[PDB]
Amino acid sequence: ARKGILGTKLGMTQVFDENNKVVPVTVVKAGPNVVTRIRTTERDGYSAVQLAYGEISPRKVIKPVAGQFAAAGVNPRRHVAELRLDDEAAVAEYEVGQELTAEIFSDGAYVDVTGTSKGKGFAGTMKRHGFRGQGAAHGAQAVHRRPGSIGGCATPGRVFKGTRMSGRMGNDRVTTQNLKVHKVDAENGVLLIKGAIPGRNGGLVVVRSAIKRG
Amino acid sequence: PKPTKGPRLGGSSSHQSALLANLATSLFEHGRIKTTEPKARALRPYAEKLITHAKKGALHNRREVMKKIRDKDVVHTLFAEIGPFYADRNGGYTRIIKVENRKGDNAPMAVIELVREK
Amino acid sequence: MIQQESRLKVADNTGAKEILCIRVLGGSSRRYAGIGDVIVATVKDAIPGGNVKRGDVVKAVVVRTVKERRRADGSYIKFDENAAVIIKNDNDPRGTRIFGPVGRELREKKFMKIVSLAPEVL
Amino acid sequence: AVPKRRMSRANTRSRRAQWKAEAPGLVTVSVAGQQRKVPRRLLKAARLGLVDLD
Amino acid sequence: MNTLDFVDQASLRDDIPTFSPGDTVNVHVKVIEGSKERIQVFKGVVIRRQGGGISETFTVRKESYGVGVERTFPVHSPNIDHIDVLTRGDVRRAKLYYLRELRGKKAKIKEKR
RNA sequence: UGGUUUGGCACCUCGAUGUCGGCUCGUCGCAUCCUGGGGCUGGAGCAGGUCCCAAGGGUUGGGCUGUUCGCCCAUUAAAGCGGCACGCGAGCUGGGUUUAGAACGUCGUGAGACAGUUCGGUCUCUAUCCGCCGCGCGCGUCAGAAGCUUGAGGAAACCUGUCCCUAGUACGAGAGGACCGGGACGGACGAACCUCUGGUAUACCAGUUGUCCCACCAGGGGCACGGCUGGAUAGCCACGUUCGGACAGGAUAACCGCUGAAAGCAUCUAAGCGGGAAACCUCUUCCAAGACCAGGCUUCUCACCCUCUAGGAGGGAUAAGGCCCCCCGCAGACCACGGGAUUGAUAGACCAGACCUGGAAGCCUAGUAAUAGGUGCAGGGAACUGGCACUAACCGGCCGAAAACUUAC
Ligand SMILES: [Mg+2]
Ligand SMILES: [Mg+2]
Ligand SMILES: [Mg+2]
Ligand SMILES: [Mg+2]
Ligand SMILES: [Mg+2]
Ligand SMILES: [Mg+2]
Ligand SMILES: [Mg+2]
Ligand SMILES: [Mg+2]
Ligand SMILES: [Mg+2]
Ligand SMILES: [Mg+2]
Ligand SMILES: [Mg+2]
Ligand SMILES: [Mg+2]
Ligand SMILES: [Mg+2]
Ligand SMILES: [Mg+2]
Ligand SMILES: [Mg+2]
Ligand SMILES: [Mg+2]
Ligand SMILES: [Mg+2]
Ligand SMILES: [Mg+2]
Ligand SMILES: [Mg+2]
Ligand SMILES: [Mg+2]
Ligand SMILES: [Mg+2]
Ligand SMILES: [Mg+2]
Ligand SMILES: [Mg+2]
Ligand SMILES: [Mg+2]
Ligand SMILES: [Mg+2]
Ligand SMILES: [Mg+2]
Ligand SMILES: [Mg+2]
Ligand SMILES: [Mg+2]
Ligand SMILES: [Mg+2]
Ligand SMILES: [Mg+2]
Ligand SMILES: [Mg+2]
Ligand SMILES: [Mg+2]
Ligand SMILES: [Mg+2]
Ligand SMILES: [Mg+2]
Ligand SMILES: [Mg+2]
Ligand SMILES: [Mg+2]
Ligand SMILES: [Mg+2]
Ligand SMILES: [Mg+2]
Ligand SMILES: [Mg+2]
Ligand SMILES: [Mg+2]
Ligand SMILES: [Mg+2]
Ligand SMILES: [Mg+2]
Ligand SMILES: [Mg+2]
Ligand SMILES: [Mg+2]
Ligand SMILES: [Mg+2]
Ligand SMILES: [Mg+2]
Ligand SMILES: [Mg+2]
Ligand SMILES: [Mg+2]
Ligand SMILES: [Mg+2]
Ligand SMILES: [Mg+2]
Ligand SMILES: [Mg+2]
Ligand SMILES: [Mg+2]
Ligand SMILES: [Mg+2]
Ligand SMILES: [Mg+2]
Ligand SMILES: [Mg+2]
Repeated sequence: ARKGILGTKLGMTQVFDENNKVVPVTVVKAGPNVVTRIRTTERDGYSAVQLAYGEISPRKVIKPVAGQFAAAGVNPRRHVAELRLDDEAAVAEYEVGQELTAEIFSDGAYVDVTGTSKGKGFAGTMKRHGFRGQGAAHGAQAVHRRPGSIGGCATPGRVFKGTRMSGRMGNDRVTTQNLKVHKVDAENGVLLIKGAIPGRNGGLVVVRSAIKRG
Repeated sequence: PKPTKGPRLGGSSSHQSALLANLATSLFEHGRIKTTEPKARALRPYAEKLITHAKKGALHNRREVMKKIRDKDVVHTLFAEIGPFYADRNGGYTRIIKVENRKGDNAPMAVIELVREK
Repeated sequence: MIQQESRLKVADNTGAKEILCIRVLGGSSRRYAGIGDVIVATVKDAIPGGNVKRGDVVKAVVVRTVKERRRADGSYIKFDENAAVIIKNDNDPRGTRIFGPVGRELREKKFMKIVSLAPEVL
Repeated sequence: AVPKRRMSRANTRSRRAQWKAEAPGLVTVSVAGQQRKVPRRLLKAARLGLVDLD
Repeated sequence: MNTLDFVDQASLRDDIPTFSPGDTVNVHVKVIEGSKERIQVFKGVVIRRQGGGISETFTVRKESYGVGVERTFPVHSPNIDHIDVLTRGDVRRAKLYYLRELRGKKAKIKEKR
């Protein structure tokens, strides 16, 4: 129904289309993964499949997680996530212990990307929210970049909870939809995605089959 | 080397360079020096780079070290004794030891020394 | 890369020398002009004996820009002085001779007479 | 600006309480035949005798 | 090492002649015209070059009817057919930005012999 | 009906309620500008006139007067009407109005005045509370920990234009010129990103003026906005690169209906059954079990004492785990967050590469000279990538676990 696969962001690079075009792409290493658990309606109340990724030494992991993985019947891994399906026929396809690779996708099929944004740190209003400052000369009094008026006078007499103003930004989940896929390399198990995707070098990223149009 | 991520130490790049050179020459002359921790942290790579330049003795290296530290006696003693003594060692030319805090300003110190085990 | 209240050099034989940008067409609050865009402007200085005297209002099209412009292939273009061409309603030139080279985008912008009359194209 | 009213005693004490200091940890080190306590941040200094102890 | 090297190598283009900034060069560029292609020749001088491995780029300049023109090409662009170096130059700096304020005879560059 | 202009009453505030526009920033109503759906026409069609429903989004840039108001210049769909102490000076601007000069004109013989005119004229305050934007410590979820998730419940966004087909067809004397449905290309706004273009680069490179210094030549350094000039690796950004504006379903307002007596007929209705929109509910993204009904699926340990007086409680010693200190980051106000601790590539150095810069010193040669050529893709170098335990993470300290019971099985 809706296929999915984990991976990691690597960097940027160019590729030239057969029609002699130019299109920047991103390199994503969708490494092999394993299935550790399956969620069924009568057991949990929904349908989804659990995945795992990453190579870690056995002594790193903690004992409860090690025991869970041993009961599942696979070696330890670093990260774990799940894909939420919509029916029972689809989940019937997946079984515990199965191995998935990047081949599952085909070129020309639009997908979605999920990840975390950058860390920008505390920032001013004009930068975080794109306010417009005021005159930098002709009689300023050190109000070059501060917003200014904030609300009414005695009616109602508050700040109208939800007003847009200064505060920290970034470091949150962000997703983009219907991104074109250019080429797939089997031996290297890497993806070439047109455009730019969120995240940082050596970060975590999960890609899913397109919903809007796919 | 990596430039200081935050604001400079003394209040100017010129002061940074001058203080760093003074600390380097004092270290070379004495061998053991104790001062504030951040100063030693900043100094360590500079001393390592200077000893690297010293290791492969030659006229060009002589000119460079002179240009940097500006003291004939210190350069002479350096290339007379230190250079050969570090012939067989690759990297790791200095060590920093944390020491007790100050009383006037409550700012930590640290002592740095030249490796002498071998 | 032209905005309001700009000075552009005319590369035509109609008699105009410099025209004063008024604003650019193509949509409400259209801000930036690019190669192959219809613009309305007024002439400031012109040859005394020219067909059109100073102070009239006319329409023109940008043909040369000084700001690097991305080409779909990857090549780039910039010129040493902005140039525009006097045009009328029928999307044809008012003059008869074009001076200096002209860009390539006019071909896919459908201005055929200008490209045909141009001495060189790029 | 300026404050309008004198706050309550309970409010004052409650806000004041949080303002305090925290003690550091200690480690046992043996030098010259007797054991004395020093912070772990000074272990090497104590071992090499570069820190004076009263 | 440019960890992307194992992906860049596949698209890397060989058979590109060596050259240096400040040299007279002419380039053959492919073009599409109403579904029919032709070969267009552009003769000029190079003034800058950014090292970019797969993304390395260079520029060419020519004077035409009293108004200068320049172009930028990706070094590995398939639209490029032949690079034909003509002469060898000699300038102290690797960038020739200062030419933009010179006209006529002043734009001439010494020939390397 | 509205209390929004000009008005009438003096009831709260002269041991103070600081004032018109403009800048920035909202929020609300519909008496609707477009965007949407209908109907009646003195509706051929395009295009017009009028009425009904509908508040999700948008509503430009300039010239003139301080101006409000108002006139004008060029496009788009439009350049909507109003309230919130004629929104907002403990956010800002002082152009006139309302201080002290002087002048013009008038009135007054005079000291002066004249909602008549012209010129310049000090805008104070270190955040106690409410509120708001973010982040922490503590505490319960009924043995104590750890991984993964359901979603009650909330927030974010909701914009359009041009062109080509259908077809010069329907229509119309001609001129002129369609509904509906497809296809291609654009404006604004927002989010992400640094691979191409651009901005930045206080320990990079080269040249160069003056001066002082290292015995002197050579070669170097300090200072003079980095002394001034020509260049940029990384990171952060836009003028740069991608992508977003739904489709579909459910129930509705305006309207159009099918079957039908009261009331032998008729009627969309009083019983019933149907169609019908950027309006409402799911459907898109994000937050979310402090939701006290304190959720769900799993794994780990489920055991050693002492005391008061045996009713429970307190104290000490432990397992699972956690914390402190240490090296770090693109995580960062501090905290927290993420990785690492010799069973090791976390940082530093070394080597190597990419990259930047542009041809080192010494020697030799030619030239009296100032200079050029060979040794030579030369010399120097931070941010990107790989190997190497050479240096630094250590003979280490602190917290941390079932009063129980009742009912059917
Ligand atoms: Mg933004
Ligand atoms: Mg501004
Ligand atoms: Mg001030
Ligand atoms: Mg200021
Ligand atoms: Mg009264
Ligand atoms: Mg009263
Ligand atoms: Mg009163
Ligand atoms: Mg007062
Ligand atoms: Mg007020
Ligand atoms: Mg006021
Ligand atoms: Mg109404
Ligand atoms: Mg209508
Ligand atoms: Mg009507
Ligand atoms: Mg409305
Ligand atoms: Mg809306
Ligand atoms: Mg005026
Ligand atoms: Mg209001
Ligand atoms: Mg007011
Ligand atoms: Mg008002
Ligand atoms: Mg308001
Ligand atoms: Mg204030
Ligand atoms: Mg206040
Ligand atoms: Mg006055
Ligand atoms: Mg006044
Ligand atoms: Mg007076
Ligand atoms: Mg007076
Ligand atoms: Mg008189
Ligand atoms: Mg009188
Ligand atoms: Mg008198
Ligand atoms: Mg007058
Ligand atoms: Mg005055
Ligand atoms: Mg005042
Ligand atoms: Mg004040
Ligand atoms: Mg206060
Ligand atoms: Mg506060
Ligand atoms: Mg919900
Ligand atoms: Mg720049
Ligand atoms: Mg920049
Ligand atoms: Mg000297
Ligand atoms: Mg000498
Ligand atoms: Mg100096
Ligand atoms: Mg200065
Ligand atoms: Mg400096
Ligand atoms: Mg400079
Ligand atoms: Mg360069
Ligand atoms: Mg930037
Ligand atoms: Mg009836
Ligand atoms: Mg009926
Ligand atoms: Mg609970
Ligand atoms: Mg523990
Ligand atoms: Mg931490
Ligand atoms: Mg030299
Ligand atoms: Mg470096
Ligand atoms: Mg790095
Ligand atoms: Mg304890």
